[PDB]
Amino acid sequence: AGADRPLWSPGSQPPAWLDGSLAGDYGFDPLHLSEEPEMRKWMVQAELVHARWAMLGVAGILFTSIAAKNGAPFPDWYDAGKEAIKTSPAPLGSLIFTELLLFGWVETKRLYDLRNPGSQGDGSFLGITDGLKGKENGYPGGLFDPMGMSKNEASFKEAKVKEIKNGRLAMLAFVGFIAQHHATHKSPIDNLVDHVADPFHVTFATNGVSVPHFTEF
Amino acid sequence: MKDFTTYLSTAPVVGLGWAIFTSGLLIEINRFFPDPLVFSF
Amino acid sequence: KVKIAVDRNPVETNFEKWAKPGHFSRALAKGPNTTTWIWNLHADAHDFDNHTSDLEEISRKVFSAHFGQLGIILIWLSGMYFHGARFSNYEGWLSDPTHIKPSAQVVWPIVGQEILNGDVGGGFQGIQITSGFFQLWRASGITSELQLYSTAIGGLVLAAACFFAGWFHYHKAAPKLEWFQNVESMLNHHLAGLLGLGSLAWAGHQIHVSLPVNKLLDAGVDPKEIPLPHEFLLNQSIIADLYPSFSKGLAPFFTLNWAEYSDFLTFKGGLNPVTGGLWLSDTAHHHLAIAVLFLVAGHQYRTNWGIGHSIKDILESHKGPFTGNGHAGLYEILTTSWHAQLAINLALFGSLSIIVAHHMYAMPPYPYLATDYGTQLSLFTHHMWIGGFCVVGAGAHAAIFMVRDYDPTNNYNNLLDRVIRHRDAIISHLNWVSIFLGFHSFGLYIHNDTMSALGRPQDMFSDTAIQLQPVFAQWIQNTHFTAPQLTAPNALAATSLTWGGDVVAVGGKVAMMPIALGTSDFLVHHIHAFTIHVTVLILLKGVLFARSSRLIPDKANLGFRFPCDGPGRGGTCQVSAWDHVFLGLFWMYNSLSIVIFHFSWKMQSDVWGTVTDSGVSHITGGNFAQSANTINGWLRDFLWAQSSQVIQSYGSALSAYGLMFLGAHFVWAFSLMFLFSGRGYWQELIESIVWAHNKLRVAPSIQPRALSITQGRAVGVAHYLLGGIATTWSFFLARIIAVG
Amino acid sequence: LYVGSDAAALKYLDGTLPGDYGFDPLGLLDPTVSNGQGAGGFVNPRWLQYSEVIHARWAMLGAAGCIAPEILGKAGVIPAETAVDWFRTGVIPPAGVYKDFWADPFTLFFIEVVAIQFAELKRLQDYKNPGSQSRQYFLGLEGLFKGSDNPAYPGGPFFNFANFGKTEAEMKKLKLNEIKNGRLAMLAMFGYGAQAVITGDGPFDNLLAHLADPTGANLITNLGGK
Amino acid sequence: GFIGSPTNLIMVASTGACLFASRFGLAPSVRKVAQPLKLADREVIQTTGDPAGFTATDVLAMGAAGHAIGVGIVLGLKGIGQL
Ligand code: CLA
Ligand code: CLA
Ligand code: CLA
Ligand SMILES: CC1=C(/C=C/C(C)=C\C=C/C(C)=C/C=C/C=C(C)/C=C/C=C(C)/C=C/C2=C(C)CCCC2(C)C)C(C)(C)CCC1
Ligand SMILES: CC1=C(C/C=C(\C)CCC[C@H](C)CCC[C@H](C)CCCC(C)C)C(=O)c2ccccc2C1=O
Repeated sequence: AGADRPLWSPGSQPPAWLDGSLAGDYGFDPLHLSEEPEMRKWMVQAELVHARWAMLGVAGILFTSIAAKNGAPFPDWYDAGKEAIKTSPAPLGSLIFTELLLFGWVETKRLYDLRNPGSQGDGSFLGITDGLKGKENGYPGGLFDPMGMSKNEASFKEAKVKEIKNGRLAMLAFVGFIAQHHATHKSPIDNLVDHVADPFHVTFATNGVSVPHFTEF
Repeated sequence: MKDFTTYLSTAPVVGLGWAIFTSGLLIEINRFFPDPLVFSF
Repeated sequence: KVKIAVDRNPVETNFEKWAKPGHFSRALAKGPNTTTWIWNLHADAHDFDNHTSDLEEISRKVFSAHFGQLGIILIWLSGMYFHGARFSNYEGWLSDPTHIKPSAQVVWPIVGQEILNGDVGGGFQGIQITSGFFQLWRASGITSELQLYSTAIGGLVLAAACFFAGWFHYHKAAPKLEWFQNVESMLNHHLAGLLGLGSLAWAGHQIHVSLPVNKLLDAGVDPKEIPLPHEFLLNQSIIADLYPSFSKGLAPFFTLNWAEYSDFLTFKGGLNPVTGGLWLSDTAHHHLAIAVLFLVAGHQYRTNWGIGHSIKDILESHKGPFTGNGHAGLYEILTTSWHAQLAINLALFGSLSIIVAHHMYAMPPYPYLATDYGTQLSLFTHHMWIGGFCVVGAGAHAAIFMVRDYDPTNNYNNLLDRVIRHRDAIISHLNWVSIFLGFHSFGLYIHNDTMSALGRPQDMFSDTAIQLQPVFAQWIQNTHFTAPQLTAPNALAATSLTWGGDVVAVGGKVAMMPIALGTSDFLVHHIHAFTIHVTVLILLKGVLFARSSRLIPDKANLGFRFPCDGPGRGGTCQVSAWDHVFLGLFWMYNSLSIVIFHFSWKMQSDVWGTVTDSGVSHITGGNFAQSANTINGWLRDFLWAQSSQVIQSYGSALSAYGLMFLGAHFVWAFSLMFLFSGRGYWQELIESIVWAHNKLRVAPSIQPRALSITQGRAVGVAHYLLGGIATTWSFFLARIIAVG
Repeated sequence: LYVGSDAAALKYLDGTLPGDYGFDPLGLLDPTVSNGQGAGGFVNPRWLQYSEVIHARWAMLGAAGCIAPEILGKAGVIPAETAVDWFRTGVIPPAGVYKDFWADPFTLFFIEVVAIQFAELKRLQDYKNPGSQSRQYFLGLEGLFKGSDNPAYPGGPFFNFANFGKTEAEMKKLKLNEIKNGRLAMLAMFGYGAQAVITGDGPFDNLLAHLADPTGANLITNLGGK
Repeated sequence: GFIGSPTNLIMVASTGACLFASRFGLAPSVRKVAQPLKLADREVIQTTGDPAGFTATDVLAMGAAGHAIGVGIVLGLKGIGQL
């Protein structure tokens, strides 16, 4: 959990502020961010929420695309909003602002729990004292952890490491989704079947994008 | 970080930030409200 | 002896010194207490001679600053190429350069400024550019926007490389003082590699890429159907069809039969009738000969292999009987003083910029450049002003060297000591020459104006009454018109059309034609010589009297940049060399303004215009032979007859020129309050404002102070120069775009 | 023998380097050049020797890969369609691209750049920190990346699994022969590029042309001279 | 260029004359200094078997000078209609 740990590059000197206590701490920091403890806490919370939303979005995109390839009438992950509010009972404007109103409470409670740890769990929200208290910096627990397998410290550390690794993987998965949908204009599952159908030919070099073709010779 | 932040906390940098903020606000207001002259709600 | 001397990591890349603004000097290291500190922060930023007394650190800072300026220049060039790639009609301009105006700047429709996107032609809207970048890209063989995009990306990459190079060569691997002092190696590498190798590379590009593309463009074929430059590079059949000597395949070069290369390395001096520009084969042979000459010259100085010349030995050997120690201590001066080298570089760079402007209006070295009158006028004026600024900065930094880096121990009886020893005679003779020139030129103008207002046209110094014709200039023009006839028989025609010949026109507009010289031309040339003489007198008096004078014997101890020495001895205001440069800046501005006015009027009256079947109808009808002889003629037939386009530009795409004209008039007028007045008045006014803010308890912790007298003079001269420059820029561009 | 050893260059170099013929006219092995602490500049003797031996090995591999296809295709060892010139394989599509390949050339480029980026980045990290690649777990082959004091000669269970040169004399002879063959192949690849630009054919074709007609096919006749 | 051509003959003669001049006094070289006459200097570069002051930069400099003199003579004679 530190010192002689695997790093982003073997032989590179780890940063002083990256001692390895945080989950997924590979000492990766070319720009020397998160040097201050408050900046480190803000970056950890931002990485955790970006990770959770990225994993949720990538899982939803993969499920919808897999169902669409199986035969279910599901649209592509790109431009799904068009048919979505074409068929939604809730039109645009009302839906996004309703989402913002529903999200504002959770986001400001997260922000003021990050600024003041344990301040939310004081009975202010519907008389909840033991719950709504952040166990860690970016790891609230409580009612967000109904089943208690995070009670064990080693199990909690392993779960944190697994969560941050799958989160970074889902971040790169979403970036890949954007890139090869802009390149191929097809579903990610369609790209996967095209790659596993003719791996020797179908790749990132034969889409007509990414690598430019000028002389064609 | 904190040395770079104090460099960004210097007067020309925050003046530049105010300049871009005010200029962008006025430009977007003029773009989405094309050429107004009299306050008429 | 000559070797690389580099220290490893002398300065650590930390942001701890970015937080502290004043860190380079101990005076500003204590922190700010008044507002005059802040200006002192932005004034001594590049004064590296005052921050440290060590020459090695100063040289490292100079190297890093030069790398930064090259990075900035490459960023600007890459941005220019990117704007030509995307927001331009270069492809449309290539189809018909004589009907579509060059445009490369497009505005955003926000508050009605979209009217500035004029109808330049080719289905495009934008600002008519006068930089001549379109003609430069046509001379470089650039056809599609993809090549401009690639050039922009390469420029950005090289700018980042140079910026990292500056960071590396300052912070990581800083060269030592012995590395910078190898002037022989620097001169050899610059003559052979910086100038000669670049000349050979550009010559090879002109031979292998620019010449076939330009030949096919002059043939009239579609630019889209023009083969790519790599097709000319690899496959030899197209280059053999366009030039049979390429079928030999480097045989005449290595068999010394270079005459076989005469088809694509020509000597047809003059203008290309197809496009009104210089022949690209002539430019190719020119750059090849320049490269050969510079590679020859780059093996002159001895560095590490015994053979060569020693600069110190050459300087010490050239001593005459009338000069004492001839060029004795100059080698030690120029190897230790950065400011002497700065003065030399600025003087030669400015003079070469003036040469570039003159020889570029004379010979347009670009296809469809002379037809674009606005491009030629803007380029001439721009190079003129940059040359003037460089040659006045030469005097400024020479005075700085005189104050700071001059050592009397190394200068006992050398040439600098004798120049200081007869500086009073120099200044007196220059003053007499300047006064005589100003009399016999400006008094001649006043004489013409008076005898015109007195109804005596026969008493005037005009082309009809008193013929003071420029017989020397006319004789030189006649001799250079006969230069291909007898003295340079290998040239097909004259080296330029200014000496004489016929009229070359492109698209119905005259590209070049012979220029007649009369009494008005002699008058304005002598006026220019007078103004240059006065500016030289001012700057030389600043340089030579920078250390001491009869009025002030200890001016060297007061520094280069001090406001005054009090009102003593009658008053010593503006006695410093800095104030002398500040005074000479206005004279340089006046001189170059008169020069560009003469250029614009002369080329509008006797060069530019349209070509019909009856003849060449000029823009102003050739009034320069009858109106340029009086000040009222410049007032009416040049300033009032023109500038009507600027004031009537409202409601059109040229209205930004009128707005810029008004703003330039505003800045020029606003400069006068700093040029006049002083400091105590504004200091007491600031004291009253301090009382006002103290009543409301909003007095700042940093005490507001009036600008320094030197600072006030600098602000005044800067705003004055900016106002005048932008006034002439707006008037020239609007007049030459509307009627040109 | 010292092959053209410039004087006043032996003042800073003794015989420790494998070749070390004393040829340094401009002067780059001087310890006075780039003296100090930290990273410094690129002109230092350690990086100079490292880049020299790496250029030597790469040029030797390139010369082998330029000779072997043409030579084996002149005979029946390599079939004629795969016996293309070294610059017509696809390294320069203007020169020629072999379309009949198992993958697209850009796909092969991406696989190559990933593999060689892993290799050269591990090499660089071991150059900056000696023995560092043997500590962090890579695949279980960390003991194969032990390295040595000299970054140019890491050795170990994989790089030198024949453990040649048990004595110091055999090490010196092997290093000298390696640097000699590498310099020879550097000059070779120089000539190969020059002939490919001028003649537009394989180096063995140029060799056969010089063998058949010495004066009728040489450098003088290549550029049109007699 | 061509073997046996007059230009080849006189430029080979010029290069050989420059080399012979550098070998024995005459033309200034690495070991020859001073403006009016030629004086002995340091060996600077080891000659690698060549007697006296004749190093690699000497033959490079004087071969360049010989080629330059030869091409100048060739083009001057071609300009006047001679060989
Ligand atoms: C033939 C070799 C050569 C070349 C081409 C140059 C070129 C240059 N030198 Mg340099 N110089 C050389 C040898 C050379 N130098 C030697 C041997 C010394 C030591 C005696 C110096 C000492 C020296 C000083 C002290 C200064 C220069 C400066 C400059 C720049 C002048 C500005 C200009 O014209 O912009 C031309 C710009 C371009 C053509 C744009 C491209 C520039 C590229 C990136 C440069 C490539 C050439 C480079 C020298 C190759 C070696 C570097 C390599 C390790 C990457 C220019 C880039 C000035 C400077 O700092 O500028 C930054 C300066 O003040 N030179
Ligand atoms: C800097 C300027 C420049 C450049 C780049 C070129 C370049 C070229 N010209 Mg031009 N030329 C020039 C100036 C120039 N010339 C001048 C001043 C004249 C005088 C009038 C001419 C006259 C001329 C004629 C008349 C002809 C050319 C031709 C050529 C081509 C033949 C090249 C050749 O054989 O040269 C010698 C080149 C070499 C010996 C190659 C250099 C050595 C290589 C780079 C070594 C590479 C080794 C490397 C380590 C291995 C590869 C690495 C890889 C494995 C990664 C080439 C494209 C000919 C052409 O287009 O037909 C093809 C042609 O007909 N030119
Ligand atoms: C148009 C306005 C004007 C005029 C006439 C002058 C005149 C002069 N200035 Mg200048 N100067 C001016 C504006 C002007 N200045 C401005 C605005 C600045 C600020 C930047 C300066 C800055 C400046 C500096 C820094 C220097 C001068 C110098 C000079 C002298 C040069 C003498 C010469 O060549 O001409 C000769 C004079 C004339 C042609 C005057 C024209 C009037 C007529 C033609 C003369 C005869 C009039 C009449 C017939 C006689 C009447 C007799 C009786 C009824 C009174 C001269 C006294 C220099 C100097 O001291 O001498 C070299 C010098 O160093 N001035
Ligand atoms: C006796 C002897 C010998 C021999 C030797 C020899 C024979 C040598 C030679 C050598 C040589 C024979 C050399 C040469 C060189 C050359 C050069 C180096 C030249 C040139 C170069 C260049 C680069 C060029 C350029 C140019 C051009 C292109 C244009 C302009 C002009 C000129 C010309 C400048 C032996 C060893 C056997 C033995 C011992 C002794
Ligand atoms: C006016 C004047 C002053 C007073 C001028 C001062 C104190 C300088 C004032 C500079 C101001 C503060 C610059 C910034 C102006 C604006 C507040 C910034 C732009 C605001 C918009 C963006 C809104 C001198 O001190 C002086 C000294 C010597 C000779 C002549 C003069 C002189 O003429």
